[PDB]
Amino acid sequence: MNLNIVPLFEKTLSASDAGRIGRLVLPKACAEAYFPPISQSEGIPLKIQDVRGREWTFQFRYWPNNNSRMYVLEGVTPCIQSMMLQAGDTVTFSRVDPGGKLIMGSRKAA
DNA sequence: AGCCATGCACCG
DNA sequence: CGGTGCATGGCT
Repeated sequence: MNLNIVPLFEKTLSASDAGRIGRLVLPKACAEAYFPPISQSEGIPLKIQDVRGREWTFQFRYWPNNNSRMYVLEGVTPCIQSMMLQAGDTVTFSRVDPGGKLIMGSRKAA
């Protein structure tokens, strides 16, 4: 089977996602559908490569939130400013199949 | 019902 | 006392 880019989901950056804290909140449904299942709040390192070949390492983890969870990527600040993104800009998460290799890209708000 | 943007306590 | 880890509240 030939390689194919398959889009997974996107996140429109909030002020919190794009600012000094360096944590991006992932939509819960998307994180649970498409990223690796994680059982422990601490999470796992997650490697995601962009079209310019840069491989970014995030920590994919969650926060307990009432009896539920919020999922986040920690360590996103180098990625966000290397791409000149701000609040309102969009990050796209995709996969290369077969393989399931995670990739990403972004676009500026209209 | 409960996501998710952001507030905020407290631990080191 | 700055950041981590979670709480709180706007919103649908």
